[PDB]
Amino acid sequence: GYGKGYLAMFKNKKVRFKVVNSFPDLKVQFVTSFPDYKVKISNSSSFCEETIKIQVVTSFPDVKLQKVTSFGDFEAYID
Repeated sequence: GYGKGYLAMFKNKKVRFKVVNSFPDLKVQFVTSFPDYKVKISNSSSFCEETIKIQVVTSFPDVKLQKVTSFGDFEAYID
């Protein structure tokens, strides 16, 4: 579906990550180093620009994301 550069649209924005097991928009692997993007996980569902379905994987993701508590590329509320 989406590519590695899709999330770049949401720089300093907030999206909603919908966890799925089949037909995701993005296969996502969570890392602690060398990500494609740094993401700040939100506790609020407010002000989400868009719903993106993500499947958590351990190999061959579409994007690698690093959870951070500050200075993220974008925000995400996990559903």
